Amino acid sequence: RTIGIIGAPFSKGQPRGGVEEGPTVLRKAGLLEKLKEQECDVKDYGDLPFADIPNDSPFQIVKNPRSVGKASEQLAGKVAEVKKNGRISLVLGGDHSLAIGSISGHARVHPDLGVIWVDAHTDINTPLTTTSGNLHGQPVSFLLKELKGKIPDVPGFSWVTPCISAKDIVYIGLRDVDPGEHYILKTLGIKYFSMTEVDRLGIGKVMEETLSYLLGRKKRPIHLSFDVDGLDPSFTPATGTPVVGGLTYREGLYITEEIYKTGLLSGLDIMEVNPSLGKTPEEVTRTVNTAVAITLACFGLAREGNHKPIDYLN
Amino acid sequence: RTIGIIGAPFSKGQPRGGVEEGPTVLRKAGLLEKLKEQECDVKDYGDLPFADIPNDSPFQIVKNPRSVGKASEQLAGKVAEVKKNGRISLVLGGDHSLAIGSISGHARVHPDLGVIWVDAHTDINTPLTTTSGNLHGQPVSFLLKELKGKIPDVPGFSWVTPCISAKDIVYIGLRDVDPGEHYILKTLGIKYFSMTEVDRLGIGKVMEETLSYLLGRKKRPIHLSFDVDGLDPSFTPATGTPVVGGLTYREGLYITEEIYKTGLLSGLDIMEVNPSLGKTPEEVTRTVNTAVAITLACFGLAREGNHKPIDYLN
Amino acid sequence: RTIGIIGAPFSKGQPRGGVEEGPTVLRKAGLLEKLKEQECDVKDYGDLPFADIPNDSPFQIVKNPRSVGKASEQLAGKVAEVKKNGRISLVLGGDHSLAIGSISGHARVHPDLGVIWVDAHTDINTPLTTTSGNLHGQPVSFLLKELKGKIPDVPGFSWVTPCISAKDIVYIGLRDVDPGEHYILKTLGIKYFSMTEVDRLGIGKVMEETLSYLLGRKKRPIHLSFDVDGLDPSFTPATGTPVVGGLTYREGLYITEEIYKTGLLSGLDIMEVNPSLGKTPEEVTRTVNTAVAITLACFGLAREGNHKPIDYLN
Ligand SMILES: [Mn+2]
Ligand SMILES: [Mn+2]
Ligand SMILES: [Mn+2]
Ligand SMILES: [Mn+2]
Ligand SMILES: [Mn+2]
Ligand SMILES: [Mn+2]
Repeated sequence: RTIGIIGAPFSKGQPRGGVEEGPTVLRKAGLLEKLKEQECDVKDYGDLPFADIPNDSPFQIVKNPRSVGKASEQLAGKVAEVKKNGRISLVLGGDHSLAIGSISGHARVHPDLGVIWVDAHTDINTPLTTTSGNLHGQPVSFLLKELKGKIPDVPGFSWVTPCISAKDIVYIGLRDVDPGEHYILKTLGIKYFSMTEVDRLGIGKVMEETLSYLLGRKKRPIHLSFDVDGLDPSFTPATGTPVVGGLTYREGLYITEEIYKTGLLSGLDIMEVNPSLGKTPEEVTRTVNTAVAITLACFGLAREGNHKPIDYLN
Repeated sequence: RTIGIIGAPFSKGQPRGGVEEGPTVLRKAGLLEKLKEQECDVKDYGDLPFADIPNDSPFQIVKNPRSVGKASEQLAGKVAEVKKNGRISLVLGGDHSLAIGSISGHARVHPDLGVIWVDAHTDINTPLTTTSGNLHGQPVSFLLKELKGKIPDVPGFSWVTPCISAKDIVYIGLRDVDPGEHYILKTLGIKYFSMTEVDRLGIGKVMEETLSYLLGRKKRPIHLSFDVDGLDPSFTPATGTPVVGGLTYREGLYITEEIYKTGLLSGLDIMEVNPSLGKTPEEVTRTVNTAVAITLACFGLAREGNHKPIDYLN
Repeated sequence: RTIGIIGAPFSKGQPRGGVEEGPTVLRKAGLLEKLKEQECDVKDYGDLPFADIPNDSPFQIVKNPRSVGKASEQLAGKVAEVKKNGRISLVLGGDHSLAIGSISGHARVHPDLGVIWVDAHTDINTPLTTTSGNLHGQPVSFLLKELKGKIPDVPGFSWVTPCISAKDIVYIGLRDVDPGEHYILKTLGIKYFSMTEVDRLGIGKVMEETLSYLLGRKKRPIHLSFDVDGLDPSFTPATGTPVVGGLTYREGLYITEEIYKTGLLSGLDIMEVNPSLGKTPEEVTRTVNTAVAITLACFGLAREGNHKPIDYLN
């Protein structure tokens, strides 16, 4: 499939530092090389350089808003470009706040997109319901047309225009949702498979109804925003907000294998890999390796195997 | 939901000491506080004080029978009271022998109850089939009307009257069942989902058929007796009789979330947490944390999230 | 069930040494004793002695072919004998190359056999598609009638006659398949449940369709060739070629419990246990213990429990 890689070494959507190193440790792992060893056409659009914004005091409770805002604005511009170049955007994070710009720029070029949000969290707090103020826990609230009217003018986000409606997104992996978030969920009627539903139905049925839900009326570009804390920390420990009882390694590969097979993946986020937070070097490689695997599955790597259209018996 | 907490610091239904500390480490973990942070009405009926019975030689093979007998008698009285106070009894164990008194006192007030027994073991040995003599491996045999006639008069249990028939109980998680126990199982036609059935059907279908089985003729109070060794030891290692290939963290939360949603939970046992047996401090907290999670799920904590009937967009 | 145990302490189908010790560590674990403690009739046909073949240079890329060839020839003779003695052959490996002789000798006596191949790998490289040259990655290619014509005359395998057609085998657990192998898979239309299919359907449905597929036209002897790397390395780490995201402990017991219940198991391979490769003594026992469990399940040990046709209430 044909890919446009974008490094997004940004961390100020949350408090812990090393998330900005994600694009580095992923590239170090040979992500680009392994993509090419596959059926892949790969163009690297570099690491965005996110100039410091030293004057950035909180807005109400909301932390680093100018910094988060500009980084998303920057990224949105860069995503629209690779989408215009006919390529699937691959955003290497970075904290999940970047999704505001990733999904924003994607939809500039493909407004009909649907979003699959794999995450232990809904990340839909508004600047009024957040308790922490960390913007990586708010991106969805900025993107939703229905929450227009409840999102104050925060410095650095004036460029934003809600691009997705409640019925255009599906959540998978939820297990730590705030009350205001849950209210928003039920109130806007958003489609979700929490860990309970995954337990109930099986990841097979979950993907079936996810894809049917989003693609049923008709085929559309898909945006996969993947928070590695959606997966159990026994798989992705080096991450800021881990929550036990997550998606397994297998379920994570199942999700992305099935998304690959639609042929509709148009944009991908690989978010929240924080090498500084593994308590061992092995925790770091375990996380990075898992994140590479998930990424490769998005672009055709299949556990049953892969072969080119040649005769191998020769 | 509205709860009556009962500490049951008792261990002589089995040989290893620290099970008596379960109510302590659970309370230490903030169980009561977290319950209240939920939708919960919580009354603490204290830790029962179980006076020593120093003269208590075996009855045949059966170990500490007067001690086990009186502790269950004591607890039964205390459970009936909280049930009379209109509250769900929460028994913090303690070894599983206590279930004799827990289910006994429950049924004093609600004789129509049905029992869900989550456990790697059937705990249905009789004083004649047990090999070990440990009474925590016999509670079900004392409660079953059908085994009346096969249960010798053991000192300390004269107060007992079988209160549940074979068709009123379901087992979930079985993976170490003795031969005599298996005989009893097939012979009395008891309903069970062993790990094999959980593997086959999925915990979703298991709960569906469990609840249908017990509630189908008509709605009834449910008694959940939860042996933490039902869950894999990678989740609940600090426990006396661990058996590999158990229920997952997720399956354990699935079970209790579904039991919560019936609105019929009337009595709960949280049993066999033994902090002395974790090989590390982290094994101890891992166990305790898991046991708190399972407990909170029984009383409404949902992985998809929870909110109060207020408008959160304000 | 009635069993014929064969030790096969052979390693030259792959490069790492200690696989030859598998029959030793399994016997050490009390495999024979535990079999007998079950409903089992057990005859030990000893450890085959595999005389050195010091002159054995590669054939093309193919490594140790005379050694691998003779060991399989030897074993095939020994398997046919126990099959003639009316016993289920239990081959204790040893590397998976031995399957050439195991399935070869089995089919001498029961040509209608069907094969269940539990493995992370398809082990179907031919001497022309292998990259490594290790014969433990080629046994299936030697056994398949359809690949007759693509398998050069390799020294030490002149005795071989393909005994199974593509439609007579099922794979379960696949997650590291080469391109040429995948080509062969699709091209010969071989039935497989890769980890993706296991994720999709559940191991319940997988076994249902596996057994239906193979037994549907009519009942037949089953050959189970079990590579312990089919199971996740968190279960079977001491093994040469581990691949993450494998079959669970539970799924492994599910498979063999269901195979047992057909009453048709006629031959079994327990392969690739390498005690030298555990990074701890506990990794070694964890592997060996898992391998014993899987083995016992093949012969009737059930997680729901087992009892003899006697009255246990006495
Ligand atoms: Mn998250
Ligand atoms: Mn997130
Ligand atoms: Mn138990
Ligand atoms: Mn128990
Ligand atoms: Mn293998
Ligand atoms: Mn193999």
